[PDB]
Amino acid sequence: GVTQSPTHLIKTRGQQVTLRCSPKSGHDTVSWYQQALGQGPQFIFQYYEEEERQRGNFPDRFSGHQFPNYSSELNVNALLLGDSALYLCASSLGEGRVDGYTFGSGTRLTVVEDLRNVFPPEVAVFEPSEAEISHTQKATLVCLATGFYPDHVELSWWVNGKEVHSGVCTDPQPLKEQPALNDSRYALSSRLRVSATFWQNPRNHFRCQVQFYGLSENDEWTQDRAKPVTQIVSAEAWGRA
Amino acid sequence: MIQRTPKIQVYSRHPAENGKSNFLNCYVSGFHPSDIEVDLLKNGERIEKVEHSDLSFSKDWSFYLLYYTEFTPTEKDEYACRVNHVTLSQPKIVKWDRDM
Amino acid sequence: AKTTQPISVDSYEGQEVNITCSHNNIATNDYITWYQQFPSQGPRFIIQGYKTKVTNEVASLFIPADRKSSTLSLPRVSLSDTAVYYCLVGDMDQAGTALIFGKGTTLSVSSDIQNPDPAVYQLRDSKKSVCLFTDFDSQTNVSQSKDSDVYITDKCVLDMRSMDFKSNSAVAWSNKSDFACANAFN
Amino acid sequence: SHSMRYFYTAVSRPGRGEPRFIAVGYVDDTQFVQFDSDAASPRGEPRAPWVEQEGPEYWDRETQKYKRQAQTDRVNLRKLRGYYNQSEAGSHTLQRMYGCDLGPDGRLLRGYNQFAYDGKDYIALNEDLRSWTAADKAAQITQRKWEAAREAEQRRAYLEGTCVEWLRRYLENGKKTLQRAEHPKTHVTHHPVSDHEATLRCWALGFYPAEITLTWQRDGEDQTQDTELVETRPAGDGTFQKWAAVVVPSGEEQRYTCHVQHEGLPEPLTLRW
Amino acid sequence: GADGVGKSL
Ligand SMILES: [Mg+2]
Ligand SMILES: [Mg+2]
Repeated sequence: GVTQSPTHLIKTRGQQVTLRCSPKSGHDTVSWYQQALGQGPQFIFQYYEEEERQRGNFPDRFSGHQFPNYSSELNVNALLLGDSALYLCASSLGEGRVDGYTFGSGTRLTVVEDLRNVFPPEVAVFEPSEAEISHTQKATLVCLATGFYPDHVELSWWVNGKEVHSGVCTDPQPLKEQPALNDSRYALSSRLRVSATFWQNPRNHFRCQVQFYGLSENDEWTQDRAKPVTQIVSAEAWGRA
Repeated sequence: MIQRTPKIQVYSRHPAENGKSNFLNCYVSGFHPSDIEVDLLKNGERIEKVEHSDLSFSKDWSFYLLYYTEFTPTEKDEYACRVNHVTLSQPKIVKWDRDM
Repeated sequence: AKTTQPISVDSYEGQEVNITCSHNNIATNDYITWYQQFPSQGPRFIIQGYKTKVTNEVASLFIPADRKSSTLSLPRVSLSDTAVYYCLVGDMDQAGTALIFGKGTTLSVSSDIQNPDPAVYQLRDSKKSVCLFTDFDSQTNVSQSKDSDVYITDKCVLDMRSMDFKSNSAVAWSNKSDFACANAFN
Repeated sequence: SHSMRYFYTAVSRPGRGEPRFIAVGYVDDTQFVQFDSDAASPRGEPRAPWVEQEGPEYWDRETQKYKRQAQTDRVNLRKLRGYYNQSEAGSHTLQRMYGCDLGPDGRLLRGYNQFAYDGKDYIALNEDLRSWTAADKAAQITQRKWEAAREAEQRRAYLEGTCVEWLRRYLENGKKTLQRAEHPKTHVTHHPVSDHEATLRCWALGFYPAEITLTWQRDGEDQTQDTELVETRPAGDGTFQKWAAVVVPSGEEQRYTCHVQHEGLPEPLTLRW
Repeated sequence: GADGVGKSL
């Protein structure tokens, strides 16, 4: 398919950025889109044979490049907070429709006012209610990832070292801890439900795992709290007889 | 040090109508440092008794000031704003255009 | 041309879902195409057509004779069809206009819970207090917290596949020492 | 939302002795107070009717604060000269901005207190109102001094307490003007530019508060790339003005709509020529 | 109402 790089990225206001896309094998045309929260993808431009062939409603600070091997760059300078978006690349054949249009999964770019706006998640797991177990013979574990910014998290459950999906449900969107703040930190919850017997076996190991995409090695951290780098944060529990 | 050149807008409080009292504004913003000289001109001549707002500044720390005087516009009178600042080799003069 | 479509469509598992799209200004060199966007993914092709009904393994596409509208039909939806659906009118001419998206239609899919047994449970930290509202019916609406100190999530459905069992739940929590689960979701 | 914000400017003056200190305070886009150290008998001075009613104790206490502040900025400008190994021959500028935002619920949303030296960030109180961010190694000296003096706790007490209570008092005593948005008066003008082109200019006048959005659309598509916007500017009577202009082919004017978003408007506005 | 006076820089 289409390869887009990086999957996530944080920049501060005024910085510049280069996003990259390789088209699907057999495709030689690349179209870039900007998709802000709650909106549809907005067309930026389309490249074929190393040249910009058409452009949407975007200023020149948005520039592009296509190499001989058909891979492409989206370069944006003088970033604004409102440039935060999912940036999508779609590839196709010869500026036509006959081989389809295939989209990558996008680069999530968040532009923040200051590096100190970035916070990692705290992760805690809460063990199942004895009242639930008695009444239903099922046992729900709950995971909470809280205090993070921006919304650059992927949460997964792992049972005895293997990822599980059955019995799992994660909030489709996070809560704003302070809804009136434009840069509020976020909270996200997830649940894993298993049979009471499975929870009651102390051999079973349960982990809620949160991948956070934060600051890079190159970002200069001055604050006393830990640098909020890209990191994996987890909380866990063994079963209880 | 850090220096920022002044942006200048000249305009009237109300849409101009010839022969009707109005206020002539010269809004200077985005400059640094704060020392600045602003004159309003009528037919190339400095208007007297021009007042100005109190010094304030924006998020980016650059200053802004409003200079203003009452005037009754006419068909032939030409009005302008003359600004001097360390960032300006020569004074910048911006003519009043009632369509702007 | 250009497309307009509903903001949202609600549904239950197992029903047929139809999403209609309006495009009055479609031209002879325009085709119709639909894409779905799942959470954390790029848009994905579903189906395309010109004037005749189209059926594939994912959907059917209905196009009336004047081509001024079209209807995407999803045959027996499941939870995993929850996505945003985009109807696009595309230029058929090579090197013509790129694919332009309108606003999409958000499709929700609920499960008809058998033997609902709504209850609120208190859970304890493995190493802190969380309340769990679970097993309620899908018509239940979970109100957001009126207090700044209490956090209440929206509802989410989980599927315990090996048990043929589905259940809705929502979570509430607070750092306050007066916080009671009994009335958290009231 | 609502906010109270204070803006301090201190400027040294080689040879003219004491630096000039000027302070202005705002609620939202409305100035209410001024202090200028170069004035005949320096005093806090009202700039809005809803503090002119405040009695002499209020104004005496404000004046006493400004006078002490101006004395401290003289010391501050001298220390900064030492920190940056700068001469006495040049003029330098110390700025401070601080204040509080109230949420839509009337509760404290965010406090701030930050400083700049010669136009660049120097030190800022972080949003936790407990720790500092220094912009350079000179400001790191100030940070260590302020951590030792627990300066942040002093500022937090004002920002969380007094600042919010003053803002509430002002919002109530001036509710007729501070809590009543004045909608923009709008119209479109037309100026030929060539045989086949004409400028359409969308005007918004007399609105309060200053926040506004003006857009031109052709066929429902924003013409952002070819629209000239001026900065929002003060009318001089407490209201604001802005316009947006687009160059248009003679004959296609009916294809353009101007769209106005402002909080004094029940619905967004659409205008044409 | 203004803030009081704190520590010198
Ligand atoms: Mg902030
Ligand atoms: Mg099943």
